[PDB]
Amino acid sequence: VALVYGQMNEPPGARARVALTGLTVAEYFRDQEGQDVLLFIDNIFRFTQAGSEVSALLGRIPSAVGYQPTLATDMGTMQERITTTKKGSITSVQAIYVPADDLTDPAPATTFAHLDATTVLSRAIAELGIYPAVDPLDSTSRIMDPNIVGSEHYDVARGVQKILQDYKSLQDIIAILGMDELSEEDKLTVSRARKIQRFLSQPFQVAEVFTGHLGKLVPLKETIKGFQQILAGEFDHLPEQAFYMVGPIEEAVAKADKLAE
Amino acid sequence: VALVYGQMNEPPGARARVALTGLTVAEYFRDQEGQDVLLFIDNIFRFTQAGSEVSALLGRIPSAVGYQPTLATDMGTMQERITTTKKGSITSVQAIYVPADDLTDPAPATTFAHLDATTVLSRAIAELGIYPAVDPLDSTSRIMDPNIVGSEHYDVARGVQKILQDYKSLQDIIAILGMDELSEEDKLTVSRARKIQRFLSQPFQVAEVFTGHLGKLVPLKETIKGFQQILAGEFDHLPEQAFYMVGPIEEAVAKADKLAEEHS
Amino acid sequence: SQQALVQKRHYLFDVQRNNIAMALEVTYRERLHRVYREVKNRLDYHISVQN
Amino acid sequence: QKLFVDKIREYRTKRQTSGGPVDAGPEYQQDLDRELFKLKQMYGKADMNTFPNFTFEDPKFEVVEKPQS
Amino acid sequence: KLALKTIDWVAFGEIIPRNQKAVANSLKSWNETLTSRLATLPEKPPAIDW
Amino acid sequence: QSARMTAMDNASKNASEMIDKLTLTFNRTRQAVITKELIEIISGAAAL
Amino acid sequence: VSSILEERILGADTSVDLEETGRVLSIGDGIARVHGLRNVQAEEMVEFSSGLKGMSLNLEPDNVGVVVFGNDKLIKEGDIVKRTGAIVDVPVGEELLGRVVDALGNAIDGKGPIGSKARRRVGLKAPGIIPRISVREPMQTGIKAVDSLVPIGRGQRELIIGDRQTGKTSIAIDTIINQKRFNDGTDEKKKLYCIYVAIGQKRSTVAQLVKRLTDADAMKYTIVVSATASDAAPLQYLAPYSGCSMGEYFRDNGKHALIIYDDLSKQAVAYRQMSLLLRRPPGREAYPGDVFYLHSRLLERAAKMNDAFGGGSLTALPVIETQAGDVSAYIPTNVISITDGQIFLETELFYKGIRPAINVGLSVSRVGSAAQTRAMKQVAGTMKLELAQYREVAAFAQFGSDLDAATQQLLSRGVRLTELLKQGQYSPMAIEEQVAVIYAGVRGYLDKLEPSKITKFENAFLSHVISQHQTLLGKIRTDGKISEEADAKLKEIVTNFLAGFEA
Ligand SMILES: Nc1ncnc2c1ncn2[C@@H]1O[C@H](COP(=O)(O)OP(=O)(O)O)[C@@H](O)[C@H]1O
Ligand SMILES: [Mg+2]
Repeated sequence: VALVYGQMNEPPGARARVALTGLTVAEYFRDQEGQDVLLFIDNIFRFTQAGSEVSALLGRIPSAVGYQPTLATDMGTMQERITTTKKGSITSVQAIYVPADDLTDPAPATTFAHLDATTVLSRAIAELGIYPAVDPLDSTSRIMDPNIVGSEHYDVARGVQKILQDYKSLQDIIAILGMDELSEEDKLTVSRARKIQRFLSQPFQVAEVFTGHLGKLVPLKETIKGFQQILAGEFDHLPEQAFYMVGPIEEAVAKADKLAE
Repeated sequence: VALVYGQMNEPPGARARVALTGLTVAEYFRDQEGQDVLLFIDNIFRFTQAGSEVSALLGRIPSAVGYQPTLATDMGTMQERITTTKKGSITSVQAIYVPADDLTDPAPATTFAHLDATTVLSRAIAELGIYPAVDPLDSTSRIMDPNIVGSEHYDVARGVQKILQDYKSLQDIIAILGMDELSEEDKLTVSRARKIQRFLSQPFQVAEVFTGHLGKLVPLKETIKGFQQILAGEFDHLPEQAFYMVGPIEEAVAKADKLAEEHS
Repeated sequence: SQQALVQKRHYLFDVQRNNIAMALEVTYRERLHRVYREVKNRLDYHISVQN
Repeated sequence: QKLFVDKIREYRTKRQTSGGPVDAGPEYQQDLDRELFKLKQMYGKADMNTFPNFTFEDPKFEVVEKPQS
Repeated sequence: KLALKTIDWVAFGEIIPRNQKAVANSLKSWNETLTSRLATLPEKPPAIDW
Repeated sequence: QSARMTAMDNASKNASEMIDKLTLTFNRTRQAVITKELIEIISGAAAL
Repeated sequence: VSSILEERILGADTSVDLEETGRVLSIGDGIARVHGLRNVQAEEMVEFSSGLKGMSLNLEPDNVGVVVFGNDKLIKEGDIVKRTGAIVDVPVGEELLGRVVDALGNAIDGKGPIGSKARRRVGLKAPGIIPRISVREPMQTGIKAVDSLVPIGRGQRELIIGDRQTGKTSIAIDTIINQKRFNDGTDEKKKLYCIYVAIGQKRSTVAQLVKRLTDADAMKYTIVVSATASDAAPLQYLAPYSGCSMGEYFRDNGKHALIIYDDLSKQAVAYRQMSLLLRRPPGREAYPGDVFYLHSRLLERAAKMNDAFGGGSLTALPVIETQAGDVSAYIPTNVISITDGQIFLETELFYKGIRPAINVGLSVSRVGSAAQTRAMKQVAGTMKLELAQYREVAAFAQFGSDLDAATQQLLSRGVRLTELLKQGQYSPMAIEEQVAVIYAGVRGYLDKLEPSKITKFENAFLSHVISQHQTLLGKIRTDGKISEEADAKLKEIVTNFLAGFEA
């Protein structure tokens, strides 16, 4: 790993162009090294903050919300330099700040326009308690198509998204009267969707100090089988806390046995 | 009492220098006479607004909402001269207009920063009919401290504010659904809250033309005793109409008895 | 059991005894702290007047 | 060494003018009296010599009694 | 100059009549407050230097 | 069922009234946000 | 008299020397366009002939914008402006302790001059990734809520964000008043030198603040630095950099120091005044561009130093107010983005009844369990997870959605821990009593006990444990972890006290 690090307390010429330094190093590891290389840019919103600060001072008219007029063009240059080419393969994970959970800020919107597979990390599901408070109902994928990944994976993913999106309007039905009048099947799908949403949480190995749990690794086929087994109706009787901080479905079985007896 | 008047007919340079005039009069009466002066400055937003008008003419770059960049420090110097010192005492009551009921406007915000006792004389509580419509939640004082005002006054005050905050959450629920969704605990909180919120209102001496009542001067211990009885819940049978424009709590008991007798 | 309660009858009176002893010792220590406070006040007043 | 030695000389001339604070005027003593008056406020009406100790109080805890145990 | 004998305060509850239970509560809470008032005070300040 | 129909009629009416009031304050807040952002952009381009 | 004479006539050198100057153009509103200084360096302390400093910014080919340190009546058009010759600097020592110091170095409190020794440049560069090491020490505040949900690290920055009049300065002074028991103790690692930079406040609030700290005997950690409202906008601008430079002196000597930046939004608005008077283009809410760079320098001057660089730490905690709780404003988004720890007060819990009014799930400490003691880590993680469960179940079951035994268990334990986290003003407690009382709250023994009775439970429980359990608390705080014999002993003492509480 090659580290390029510009601190957060440097003048904006040193906090915008340091992302470009990471791009240059990872381009050399992709251009003429001939190697599969991956680049982790955390956190490209200091780039846009730095551009807005110099554009305040350079003598350019402020654009929309207060950023530079050259936002989309400058970030288009520094996000189209970072893509895989025919010479080498480079994959770029980008930690991208949004200000106070405002996705309609133009710099996160144009950043959405540059990606391939985003992942929203909301806060509200951590007010719930799921960590990281990941929104997949706002997440995207170019990779998710029935020929690319499969039909089984695609259908269980769209089933999870369908039952979590229905749980929102159904929960707003709950919020006035309660769990009394929904239906048999309506209360059943509310509890099933809540059980899935608790099953989305997963203990990270690097975060064994925030929750204390050791943290596990889950392969892809196990995730497909676990969510297909929750949608298939196998686990309608286990409580919601049995699925909370688990890895595979066997860990949920073991935690249910620990809570019960 | 000395009087200085720079009223609203004046050009902005004049109104930007009236608080300075009355303040250096009262600052003479503090320093070189040693008296315990009162300083009644109405309405310090006119000072700040005259500053903004002049500064729009002075060619300075406009700051936030439409004011001057020197809103913090011009008002800073003018408010730091209004202070109680070793040489004498100033008790300065000052009325501070808010533009279009915005407390997030820069001049009321910095004036919240420069004060020792705020009182948010709101309007919505006058839509409800309570005069003065003092929002008491957003009104605080620096002196409320159990090592100063005593434990009894502090417990009664924080209980009153607790009951009114619970009433604000419950009036959200009431405004949607209605009062037939609350439990016994919630309804006793709502009833005690409406009783307290009517009992905060009193008739003043100067506003006897608008209302009908004479001027009620309520002592301190009767305020503590009345709100302590209403908070402890000894008045779960009087109507809330009996606590409106009352004063002392014996006047509330007498108004309820006279209401029952005129219904008799 | 009433025999057992008969045996324990030297606890209440001990609580009154050490209550009175602690109250009197606290009162004498308050005498000490108080005269320290006023002579402190005299000397600090003279020092502030000189300053 | 031009000016400051002249200032030294005037420090001598103000220093030689002892027997009270120099050329004071009445408002000097008035400011003394107001500062001394606030200093009278910060302790009360005590004396500058022969300090008092306290007023002898008496802790009186009432005797607990019982009819019968 | 204190002579203290601490008891476990269970037999203090087992020992009282119904007639003086409220006064025993008052004496117990007052003794708790007075022990805390003892505990808040250190023994003496140093002598005033001259 | 009669009193529940009455209570839900009155709650729908109160909710519709509060939707109307909150739509009015949403619109005035929207206009204030547009005017604020506009004054910031115009102040920047003028102080340039 | 004679000593005053000789110090006056020997101290001033009157050593005249040829010196760069320049006459003054427009002296507008604390800004002065100065023509002539063709060798002035950017952001330099320069000196107006009436005896008053200014700071040279905005070097342009026409003229230099010097912004004055104080009053504006004392400057005309056409007077000299002498270069001092160095960047603006703060006199720092350990004899500066316990003395209110006006923002440059000038101790305006009436207790003589400052006995400084170590002058320090105020605009210094913060340490890099190698001189820093991570948070290790548990920076305790005495607040139960802070030390049990958002604990601070000696080595860390953590906001106190809220709206006006919520208890943020009171949380900062609880944090100050806690650390007396670590100063007067034995370990140098525990001892505290703190710097309270009061930006843009009023002088009587700083005066009553010094009254509370002197009455609480705080004046050996504390260094109060007041840049009040009547002070000029560069004194309010430059004051937290001065407190940071004093904290950097203590840190680079190897003493654990902290800085409370009270009302940091006043620095932001004073720098807005400065930029709009020096005619820089305005950005958002008329704040210029580099306000984030301003607070980013100011707040990344603090993390734990390496073991080969003394081992001294700095704890930056800046206090910031929003308006109407709008976290999305420019200065709160910038200052949340630079910091990592942040304590959120919403205010509706202040009027609802919990004190200090941390409304909570918005507040987070990224260093987490690493900045706790071992006992508080062993006790208070399940408390945070339970409060998360309680908040979400009360939020959807506001009306009684479904009440099984589990939901009433969640609401019972949640309400009881909510009344655990209440705490009076200016009463900080040590870590061992916090471990004892959150042990009495989380590990059973309080779940069915009438939630109005929690406060008297607190008072009588602390009286019990301070009455005959001082050596056991010494075992808890000195052994680190709460041992298993101490665990079952706390179980027995809380059971005995549950009997004495239903006695
Ligand atoms: N733990 C507490 N118990 C009781 N009151 C508190 C507590 N913490 C804060 N307060 C209240 O907060 C107020 C002070 O708020 P402050 O910290 O000055 O906010 P700001 O600095 O924004 O004005 C005081 O009136 C005090 O009563
Ligand atoms: Mg404050």
